Amino acid sequence: MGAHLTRRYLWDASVEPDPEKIPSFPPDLGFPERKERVMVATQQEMMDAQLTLQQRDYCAHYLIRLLKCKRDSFPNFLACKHEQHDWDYCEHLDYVKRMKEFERERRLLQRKKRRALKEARVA
Amino acid sequence: AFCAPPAYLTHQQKVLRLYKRALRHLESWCIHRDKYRYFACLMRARFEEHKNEKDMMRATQLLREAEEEFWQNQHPQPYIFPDSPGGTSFERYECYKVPEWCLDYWHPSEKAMYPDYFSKREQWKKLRMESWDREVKQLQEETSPDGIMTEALPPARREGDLPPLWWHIVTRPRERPT
Amino acid sequence: DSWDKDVYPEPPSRTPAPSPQTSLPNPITYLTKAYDLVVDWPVTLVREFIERQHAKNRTYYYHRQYRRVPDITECKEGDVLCIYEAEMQWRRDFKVDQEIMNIIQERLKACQQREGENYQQNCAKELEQFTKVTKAYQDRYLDLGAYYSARKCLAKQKQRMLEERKAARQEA
Amino acid sequence: MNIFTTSILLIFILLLSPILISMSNLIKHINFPLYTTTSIKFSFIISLLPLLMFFHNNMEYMITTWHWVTMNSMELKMSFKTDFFSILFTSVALFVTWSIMQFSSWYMHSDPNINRFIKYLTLFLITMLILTSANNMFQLFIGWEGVGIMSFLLIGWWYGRTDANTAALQAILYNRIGDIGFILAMVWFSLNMNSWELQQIMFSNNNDNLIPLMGLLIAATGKSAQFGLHPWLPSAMEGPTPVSALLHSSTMVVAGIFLLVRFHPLTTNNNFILTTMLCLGALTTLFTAICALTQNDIKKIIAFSTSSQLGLMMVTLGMNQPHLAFLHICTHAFFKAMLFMCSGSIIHSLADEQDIRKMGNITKIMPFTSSCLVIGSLALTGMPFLTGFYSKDLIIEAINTCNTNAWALLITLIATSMTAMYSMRIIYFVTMTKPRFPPLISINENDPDLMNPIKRLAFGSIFAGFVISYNIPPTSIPVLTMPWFLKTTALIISVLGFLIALELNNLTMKLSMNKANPYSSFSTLLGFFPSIIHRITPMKSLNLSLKTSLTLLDLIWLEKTIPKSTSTLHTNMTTLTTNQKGLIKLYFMSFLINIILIIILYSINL
Amino acid sequence: SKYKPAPLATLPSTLDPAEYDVSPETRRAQVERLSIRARLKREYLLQYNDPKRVSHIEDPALIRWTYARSANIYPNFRPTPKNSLLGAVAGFGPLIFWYYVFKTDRDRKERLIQEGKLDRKFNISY
Amino acid sequence: SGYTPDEKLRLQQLRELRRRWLKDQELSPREPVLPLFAVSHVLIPMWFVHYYVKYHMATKPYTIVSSKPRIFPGDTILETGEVIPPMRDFPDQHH
Amino acid sequence: SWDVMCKHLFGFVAFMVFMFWVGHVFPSYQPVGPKQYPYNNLYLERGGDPTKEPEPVVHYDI
Ligand SMILES: CCCCCCCCCCCCCCCCCC(=O)OC[C@H](COP(=O)(O)OCCN)OC(=O)CCCCCCCCCCCCCCCCC
Ligand SMILES: CCCCCCCCCCCCCCCCCC(=O)OC[C@H](COP(=O)(O)OCCN)OC(=O)CCCCCCCCCCCCCCCCC
Repeated sequence: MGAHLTRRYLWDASVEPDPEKIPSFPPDLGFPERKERVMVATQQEMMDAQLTLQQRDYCAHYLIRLLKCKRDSFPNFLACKHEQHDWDYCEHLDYVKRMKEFERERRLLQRKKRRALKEARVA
Repeated sequence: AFCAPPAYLTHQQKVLRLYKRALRHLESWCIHRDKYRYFACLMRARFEEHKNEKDMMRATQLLREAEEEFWQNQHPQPYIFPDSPGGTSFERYECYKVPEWCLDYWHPSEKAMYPDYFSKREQWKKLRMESWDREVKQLQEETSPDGIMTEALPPARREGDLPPLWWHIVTRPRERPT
Repeated sequence: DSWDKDVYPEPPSRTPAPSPQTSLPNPITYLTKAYDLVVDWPVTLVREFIERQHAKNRTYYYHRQYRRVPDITECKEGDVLCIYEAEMQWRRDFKVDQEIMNIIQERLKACQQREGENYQQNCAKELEQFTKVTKAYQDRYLDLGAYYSARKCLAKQKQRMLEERKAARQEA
Repeated sequence: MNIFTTSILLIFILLLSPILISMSNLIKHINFPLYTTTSIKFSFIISLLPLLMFFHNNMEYMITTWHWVTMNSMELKMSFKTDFFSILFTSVALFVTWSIMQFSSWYMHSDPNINRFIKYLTLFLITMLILTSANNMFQLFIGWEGVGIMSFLLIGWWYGRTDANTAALQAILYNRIGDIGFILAMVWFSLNMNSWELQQIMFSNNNDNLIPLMGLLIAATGKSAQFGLHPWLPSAMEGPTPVSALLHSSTMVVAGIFLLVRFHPLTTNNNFILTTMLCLGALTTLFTAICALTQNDIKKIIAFSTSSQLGLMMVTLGMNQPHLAFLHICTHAFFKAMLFMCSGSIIHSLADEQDIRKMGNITKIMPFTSSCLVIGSLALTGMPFLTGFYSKDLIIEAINTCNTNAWALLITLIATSMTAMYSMRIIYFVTMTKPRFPPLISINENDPDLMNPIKRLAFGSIFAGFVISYNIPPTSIPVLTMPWFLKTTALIISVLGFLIALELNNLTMKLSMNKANPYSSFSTLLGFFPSIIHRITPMKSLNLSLKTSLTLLDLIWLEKTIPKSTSTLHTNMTTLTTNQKGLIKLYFMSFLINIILIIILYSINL
Repeated sequence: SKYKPAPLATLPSTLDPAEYDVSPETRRAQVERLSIRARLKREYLLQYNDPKRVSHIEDPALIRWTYARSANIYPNFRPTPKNSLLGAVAGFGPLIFWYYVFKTDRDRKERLIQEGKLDRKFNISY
Repeated sequence: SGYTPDEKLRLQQLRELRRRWLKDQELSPREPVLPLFAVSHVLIPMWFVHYYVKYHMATKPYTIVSSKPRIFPGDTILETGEVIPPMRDFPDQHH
Repeated sequence: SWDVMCKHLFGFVAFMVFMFWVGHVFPSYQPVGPKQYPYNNLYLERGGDPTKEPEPVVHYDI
């Protein structure tokens, strides 16, 4: 639930993004040589830690840590707490990214609407 | 369940049997007690007035509009007692009410124990066969002149005779077999 | 004689070593130490005593080997004798070619329990074979009725050997 | 680690042990209720040993105990899986069972057949666990049908009562409609990919898998009382209250949710079915919850809540979040089991009054159950830091954060407020009100057999969410980042749900007539699905057999055509050929005709 | 809203005009019918409550029911319309419906198999 | 209404008989004339199971299969002796 | 009354089914872009063909 929906459903959706196609514009657009994401873990490390495919995120690396401290420290299930904060953070710091990307695509779409009209000089 | 159904219903029993359904369907709406006891002495008022209407036609016109007022102002889940037809325990314990003519096929070993029980049971069975004749004859000698016939059965009317067709109102499987 | 490590393979085992990082005492290690004494030792003792009772009068059982008779492909028409011997030789291989497919049904099942969350990948040595074996079983034994006979596999094949000869000729 | 395998096989052997003791003459001599209660107790401890193993190391085991038939290509074998779903559930189920059998001994005391009742309860547990740990689906079917039949035997414990018999036939009919779905899925997996073993079915990920999973969804809707055929679980309450707690409350209903989690590797591939159950789970959640608001039967309200919570469980499976759905199944079992047996205590202590209308002020008369009831009520309403809270709000915020039907998202949240409302309805009417029960009072809950189990589950209801959430393997990668109103939505809606309901309960006490809204009766008679779809279908399905298929096409049309007609054709033919004058002239002439025709037959064919 | 009896959810006893009738003729039946029942009741109640009886009380009203329902049907059959039209739509209607349901499917399947599209993968059984 | 004076006697009398029937139903004294173990069913069943699981199942092929054990970075493999390489260093310390 | 029942029940059913449709038309989705999986959307691990490399799908920071 939220206003974002109201923008798209109520009013007009022209400038509202379509969730199905979030990186709708050129990936490089707006960034000279933007750096791609980086993964600490290894395609194998994960495969050896039997991480569920879904859980193989860019935070897979802090997960493996948690899982390590959960097998070790077995009888004590309440002590791998720092490890969970870390994983979560990594992920919060990923959700935010996925939010920054969405906002960037929003704004860029607006650029198009602004520019079209601007570029749509009368004559 | 005990007494027999009358053929037609009077005006009264129809009115006085609404006073029950009504008040009892007012205690589903008034879940509390003080609210109920209040909202109900107000009900009687409704029945209390229009008590002395002598104009039958009218009376049967207040009754027929009462039972429609009621049908549309009834509670879907009335508070029906636990052990009454439509209830929650209705006929629950019937799986344990065996019909007592079954202790007659028991193996002489089984009936060997429980000895005095069958000593008294054989007395009662002597009572039953000892009167079937005087009973059926009574039932017949007292067949009122052919005409209206209701399911009411006669009392004894003589010493030693056992009030008739009694073997199954007495000797009824006990309610809670448990 | 429990199983041929090669017909029912089984991968070597790799186990992470114990690395406790807690003062508390593991509730599993203690129990096992008991199971091993009150459940295993008692049983272990009995079992051995079984096998020595066996080894005294050790007996043997062989595996009938069936000589190969002539197949329907070569068998006179109407000669009920030869064809009878040759429909059996096939109905026999209809089963030997079926427990093979039972093993691939099984070998796989294990390879997806032993490699969970990786089954998508690690276990593709067998699923490639489950099609290399299923595409074949489908090509000799499938359309046939419940009256499966060697004459009909002979025809199911030979209806298609036209196709591997009409299609080929067609490609020209 | 044989300790693991042996343990999984052993629980079944230990639980089967009460069953054959009753087959032999030995049970008359020992006490069956006490003996059965102890062995489930030992089974729970035996179940704990694998549970620690899994947690220590997170490893599974497929155990193929016995081969049943080679059947050529499709070999059939008896296999128990020990995946996280199976052993976690096995432990939770036996704890609930250990609680109920002790409750059963107190509840059915004075029943002349206590031993048979305990016997069927464990047989139910054996089928339920087989349903839980079943590798090939043929065994899953043995469990699916098996709990259905014993539910039929146990809902209608008191066979004499026709109401119990009607409910039992209801339950079998709804389950069998579900069985058609499982058979369809079984047959599709018996063709296409070929084996009923889960370990191979999961290789059908990149196939169509819609014909089959739609079948399992149909099976789940019948077993889990989704909006389609939702009524038998309310009807199932005609069973003894302990039966209602262990099977109507936990093991039997969650079976539908459990089946889909088993097959969710396939479910993730098909987007179409995921929203289908998200949608129907959502409709059942509110539909059942709204019905619960006006129901005046204590057991009925709890049962509707059983359906509403599973509706939420269906929703999480629909949003493709299988692990958390399983987490709610375990937490759901502890508190719902408590509330039922809590009402078991109230109903038995009172003169078998099963109506909230005549039951009041149990809080002062019976603090022990009232304390247990509110602990359970708050867990049901997801009170913070209680077992419901650890799993339930994860599901709520999951909804608030995923891409979903707007109608589904709104109904699920108000469904959560209603759960608080009906929860409020129970404690206000049952506990906090002036007493309205019959005047003689004879209440005793001191019996150890009442308290102990209620006490033991209460400890589980208080601490289980804490223990299960930390111990389970990290899964699902939850989204903890939310605008604060969505992060706290579950908490607030639950709070005002009670707040609004408390306003309502308070309103009634006044001397002013409110009665109820026009849609209130619609709510009280279960949405009218029972009044209409139970009188038309059974009427137009039986009328057609007797009147049309049996008497019209059978009997007359299929007897007048083939058997009777041939009777008549001849009868008539003999009547003409044998009605002869007997006079010689006539007969002889006929000889004349014959000579003539034969003369010709030769002539023309010369 | 007036209750509206349907073939189901019938008009209750109350709310039923007939119930509210005292026309002496009606009361006449209502008291004549009890007699039939009372009579039948006092013919069940001193034959079931009879000592010295082992034979099976018969309940001939149930024997008149079964005979009426499985052995008095064809002796009261007269082939009309609304009976033979409806006696052919029931026997051949669906039986012809499913034939074009199964033929069309079986034919679709066969074509696809012939042309080479049906996957028939991992299907090693039938 | 009120009971008919001849029905308050057929209920008068038949109730009197029901009271005697229920008295007769009462059983006389003597009426019924009749003419740690925990380890037992936890240990005895266990030995058998183990006998079965360690000498049939274990012996037969693919009867008890287990997900691979989990191996994380930096933890040693007992059977082979290898030490799983430590992973690439986590650069961030942001909490 | 029976009619009242049949109409009401089915009305509810329809309104619901419909509203669910209004829903699918206008869904609820947070302001979050798409999740990003490493490698080539786990091409090989999703069981992709080892030999044939996939068109690299790259995900950049911010
Ligand atoms: C034959 C043609 C038809 C004839 C019909 C009438 C025949 C009557 C006269 C002959 C009777 C005996 C012959 C038929 C029975 C044969 C019994 C038998 O064959 O036992 C074999 C069984 C070992 O099984 P086996 O298949 O060798 O091992 C599996 C290998 N993969 O050995 C055993 O396991 C014996 C076990 C005895 C006790 C078994 C009890 C198991 C109960 C399991 C089911 C429980 C639930 C059942 C639900 C039913 C619901 C209706
Ligand atoms: C009771 C539960 C009912 C559950 C129903 C579940 C239905 C699932 C969908 C089935 C119908 C769509 C199947 C789609 C498959 C892929 C598309 C296709 O090509 O269909 C296969 C084939 C051809 O169908 P179609 O494309 O419609 O071509 C007709 C040309 N004249 O299909 C055909 O062979 C032609 C016929 C297709 C439609 C058949 C409809 C069957 C209706 C069953 C009624 C069941 C109740 C009957 C009465 C019971 C009580 C007495």
